[PDB]
Amino acid sequence: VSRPGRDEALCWHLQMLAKVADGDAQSATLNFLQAAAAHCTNWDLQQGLLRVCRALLRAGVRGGLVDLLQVLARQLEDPDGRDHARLYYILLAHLAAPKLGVAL
Amino acid sequence: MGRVLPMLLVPVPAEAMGQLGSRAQLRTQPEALGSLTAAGSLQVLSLTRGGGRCCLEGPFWHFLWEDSRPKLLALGENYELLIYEFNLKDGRCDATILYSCSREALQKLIDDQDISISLLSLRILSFHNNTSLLFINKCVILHIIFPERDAAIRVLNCFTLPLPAQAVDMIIDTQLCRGILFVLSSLGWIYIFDVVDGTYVAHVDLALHKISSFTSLKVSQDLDVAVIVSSSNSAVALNLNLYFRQHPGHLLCDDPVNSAYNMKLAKFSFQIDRSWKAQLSSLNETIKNSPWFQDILKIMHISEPIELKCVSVTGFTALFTWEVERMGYTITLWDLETQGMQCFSLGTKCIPVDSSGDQQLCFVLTENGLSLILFGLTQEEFLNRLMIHGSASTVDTLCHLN
Amino acid sequence: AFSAGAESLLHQAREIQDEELRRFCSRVTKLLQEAPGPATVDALQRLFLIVSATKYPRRLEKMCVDLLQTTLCLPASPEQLQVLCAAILREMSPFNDLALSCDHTPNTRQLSLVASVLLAQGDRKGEIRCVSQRIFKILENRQSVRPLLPILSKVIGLAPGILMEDQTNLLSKRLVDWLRFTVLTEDQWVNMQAFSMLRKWLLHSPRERLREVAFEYCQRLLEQDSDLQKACLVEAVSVLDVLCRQDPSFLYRTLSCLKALHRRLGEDPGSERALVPLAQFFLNHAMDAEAVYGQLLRGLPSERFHSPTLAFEVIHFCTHNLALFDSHFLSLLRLSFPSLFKFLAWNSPPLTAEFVVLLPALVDAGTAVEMLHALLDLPCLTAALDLQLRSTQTPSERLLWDISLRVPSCLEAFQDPQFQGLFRHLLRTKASGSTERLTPLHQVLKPMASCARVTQCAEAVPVLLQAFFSAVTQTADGALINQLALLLLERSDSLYPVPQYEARVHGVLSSQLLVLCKLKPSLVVELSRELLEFVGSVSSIHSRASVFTCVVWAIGEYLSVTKRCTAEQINKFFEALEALLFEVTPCCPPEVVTALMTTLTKLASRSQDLIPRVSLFLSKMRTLAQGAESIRTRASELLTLLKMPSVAQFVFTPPAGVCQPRYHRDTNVAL
Amino acid sequence: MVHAFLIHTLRAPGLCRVLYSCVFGAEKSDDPRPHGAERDRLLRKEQILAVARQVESMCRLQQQASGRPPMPLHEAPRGAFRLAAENPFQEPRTVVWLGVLSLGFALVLDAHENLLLAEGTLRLLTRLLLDHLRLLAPSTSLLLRADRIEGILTRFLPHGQLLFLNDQFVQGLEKEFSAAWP
Repeated sequence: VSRPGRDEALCWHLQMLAKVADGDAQSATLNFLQAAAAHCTNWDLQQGLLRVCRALLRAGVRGGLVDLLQVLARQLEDPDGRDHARLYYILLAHLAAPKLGVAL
Repeated sequence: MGRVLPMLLVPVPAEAMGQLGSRAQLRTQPEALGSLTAAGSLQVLSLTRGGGRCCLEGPFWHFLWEDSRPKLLALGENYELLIYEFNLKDGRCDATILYSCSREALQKLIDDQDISISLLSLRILSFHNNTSLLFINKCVILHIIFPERDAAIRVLNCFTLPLPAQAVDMIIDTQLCRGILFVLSSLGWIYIFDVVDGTYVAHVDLALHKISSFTSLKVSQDLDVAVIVSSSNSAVALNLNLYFRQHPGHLLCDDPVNSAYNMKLAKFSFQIDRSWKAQLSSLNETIKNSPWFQDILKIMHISEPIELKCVSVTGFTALFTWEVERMGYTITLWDLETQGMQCFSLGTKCIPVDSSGDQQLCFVLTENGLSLILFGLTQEEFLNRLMIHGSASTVDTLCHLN
Repeated sequence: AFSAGAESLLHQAREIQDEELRRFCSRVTKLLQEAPGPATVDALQRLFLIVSATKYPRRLEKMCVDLLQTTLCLPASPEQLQVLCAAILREMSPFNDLALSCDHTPNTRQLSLVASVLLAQGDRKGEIRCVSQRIFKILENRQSVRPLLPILSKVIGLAPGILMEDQTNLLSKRLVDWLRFTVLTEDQWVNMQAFSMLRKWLLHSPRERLREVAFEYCQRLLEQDSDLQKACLVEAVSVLDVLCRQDPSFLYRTLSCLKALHRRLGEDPGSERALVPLAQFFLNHAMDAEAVYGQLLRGLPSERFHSPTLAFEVIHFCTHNLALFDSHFLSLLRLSFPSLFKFLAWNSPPLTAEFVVLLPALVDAGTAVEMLHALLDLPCLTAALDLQLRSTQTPSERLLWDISLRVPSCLEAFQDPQFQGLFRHLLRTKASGSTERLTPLHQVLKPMASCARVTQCAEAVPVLLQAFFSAVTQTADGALINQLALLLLERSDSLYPVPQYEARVHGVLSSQLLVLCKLKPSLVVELSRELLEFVGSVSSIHSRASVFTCVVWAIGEYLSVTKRCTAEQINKFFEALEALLFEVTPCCPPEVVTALMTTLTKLASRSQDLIPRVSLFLSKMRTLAQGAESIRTRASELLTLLKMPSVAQFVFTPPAGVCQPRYHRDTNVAL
Repeated sequence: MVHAFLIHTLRAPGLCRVLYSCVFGAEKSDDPRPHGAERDRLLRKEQILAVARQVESMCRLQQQASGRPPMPLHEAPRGAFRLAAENPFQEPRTVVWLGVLSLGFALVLDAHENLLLAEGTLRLLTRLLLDHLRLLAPSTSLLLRADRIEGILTRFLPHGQLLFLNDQFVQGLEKEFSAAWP
């Protein structure tokens, strides 16, 4: 998340981002992901990105993600990634903490 | 279609409502509900069973619970400020007095800052992390601090208002919103100062937005939208970024070689890499695509509310409180982005309880007790969302309680 | 040309050391005050090179600057040195230390040099007014005036009114007396300057005699000796149009002049460029929709599409007066778009950044269903025009074409009667009814579909497509929506195989069919048969590996229970999806598998029985799975999240406001 | 109008750096920062350099996609273009070119100037520069001898204005300039 997010290695960054994202450092991760949203044109990065969002889902972060997931769902390229984000945003916004681990 | 969604997550009999005051404020957690009686007694109805009442007697006319977004701090008639702690353990409405401040000590602390003004009036502004901001004499924004180990109240900052005494004594509201201390003068100006440094970081021309007597103004928690409610039951909300830019006069806040010169030639600025392959991307982008606080680091008229104090204002919504004896309480909700309003009329035995926290849904104390008023949520939809969130026990409880 | 010695000289001029610069300034001091001989020029040339080739400022020692200024003020200097110093002071500008003056040299040519020195400053110190006033005062005496007239013209170019009304009328009478021979003595010498800036003078700013002689001199530049004749016809027409603008009665006169010229201007090859100003004059004051405008829109581009400057003139006239377009003109420009596409085929680089503005300015109601195909067959248009050149040209002049690639197969196929009508539709001057698929002609033009010009035209189709859709995505109804959907479903894998062409038309068409579906959710519902056949075919995923994802996602999401829908349509679509998933599991990519899982599991949670079908088959597919990881994981969102029916019933059919960032914070306010 | 006359290099199918960039005027210029010299000079330089790059692109693309003797009066590549406001001009202008060998001379002319005259004049000027100066080997005669170019334009192209010179008037100007230098 140190880089602004204009690299060509984004398809390699998002994999670690998904494999590590949690509820410790929120705002920096959200800013980096927001910047990277514009640099996703192929389905692979558009699935690594929602892998990151799903990792946040599982972590349990609530606020602001109602906008990060929203912006990802509203401003991606492939329809499948956008629907993925819509489903995961709904899951985080409408579930209690345990039921998400039991019904997601 | 904005009638009600009037739920109730805890009951309270009218026996105590016949003893409580006309206005009240609730902690974010269910810690208390303290209300001000006209006799000067501070009644606290613990809505954390049965709910007995606690009484705090004195010449108190101003107080505010610890809004950590209950530790009640109040100032008497003699400008003596006190802090008393109420503990809601197992329903025992027991209170104790912890910290007291005398008028002589307050005048001494005011004078020690080389302020040759006698304390004539102290109005509160905030109470957070045991640190209180007070607009002393309506002119000196003295940021007190009541620290641990019974340390004396010493002003960690005291900046006189960078304004003449003509308008310094006409201040009304002292609102702290993430450090951008705003002091409203009744003549129609808001001198946004910074509590960190004291600078007149900006200034807002409420007059240029075109009545008078701005009673109170509400700041969004992101310093994004501000709505000022005058004494004439009129509220106007305009965007800080737009209201500072659209009237900026009042705001006091080969490859490279040509490209960096475009960064310093500032009469204009090229957009230079002038091929005939990257000049199509410009056309594609044009076809496809076709704040203020950064530097400082319609109208509501219900055709007369007594105290039109909006409970809280968010980025896209605004919730207000209005109470009338003739018909009851009228609760209003305004959508900042959608410009819609939902006003509901309630019974004549009900008063607001300012949830000094994060849940900005009008928690009105009704005859049966606690009542969280929402908009647009059907009982089936609400219970279904609870079930899609948890077990059926919660749905059963919320359906049975009414 | 380009010698390494020249590059070395430029690099030395750019990177001359500061101490070396001071030494050179001292040499200039000791060499200019001395007897200035050939050493003077041999040093001034190097000074000019070292000052000119440096973008960043070079404020050298003052003494050199005052020496240059005084030399300009020193009349004994020769013409060469005076000109070089004038260049020195007209390139080093703008400086706030303008020690120069506007009345420092009596010589008229030196006065021109001083003006060139002064005008290159700017209005930072009120300079232009001072230079204009000084020039007027210096011209107030007897003048000559011919040498200094260009300074006047440039001043009015940069300053439109500072020439006072008295001074303006003085200039007017001077020019009128200076009008008078023709191209086809001192008097004619000033006549040349009078003609050389007439249009700018009229735009920025005896009179009976003016109408007698000089007013007709505009056409006398042409009417009243071959290349200059062409260069002067355009000036004459432009001056006539300027007279129309400044005088409404002159519009009819210029129109009559153009009508009289139409005897030859419409029949003289090599003179076609003079009609573009005539077309502009007709638009601002409409020409013959059949003959004149007809040739301008569709006649010229089918015969002279190989002139890269004529095409710029035509399309720039088209995009510079689109604001003042009329209904009949709109219909005309909307009629001949396949022919206007010839220029984009042949002269794309200077005309595409111009079609991007033009295309949303001729959109009609039903032409889109054919206009998409016209855009689709553009590289083949270029190839067909190339064959047209190869088979009609005398070998003597043939340099104005391309006959330098694989001829024989395509030329033989030109005379092959199998393709005598389709080419007459691709190369058409009009489109009044849709034609057949260009697959046969695509197989014909394999050898040439990789030309340089065809590859040029192939890169201007995506952006034009985006412009056209963005002009129609906001201007569409039901019939248009369905027609466009069918158009894309057809043209998915029916394109001319020009390299890196289908990979862009695919992207635009698919990602904008998405836009149509989001404009109207019922597209999948009304399109049961075509989409069902498409998904049921493996070949669709085996040849359209990046559009199949879109249709399967749309079908999976837009089978919404919440008046033309029927409960059995979900089952029929599920049958198609089940067959496709069984058969499938450029072939289907790791995206089609996940989208297929998503569509199946999210389409079987709207059917009561199909949940057990999922538990039997989609659970089986998960277990076998238990871009492959995404395929395995995706289905959970409507297997585990659709096992429970109450929550799953509503999420997959959400309301209209889950997108805007504040529409739900009150929906958890019911406790 | 003519904003500028150019001589710049043209690459073959190394940045295109103008060998001779004569700007025939100025532009109105106000920033709150006091009116400087770095800013105005850098602006009036980068504009011309951008025009040079655009003409290089046009010429190269014309060369590949013409087929006309790939790699002579009417046999040299020719064309026209239009610029973009704020990238980097204020008033938009047409650009006219005519490239010979590897010396593409350009003209930045206002939309109220004759195109055919611009092309004819640029042709005559580039003939005059190829012959009078004769840099078809000693290219240093174009940078260290910029005074010859200065003389030629100052004679034929007075103050950013094009003239309808004919045989008699070209004879007059030939009588004017021919002996002024050895």
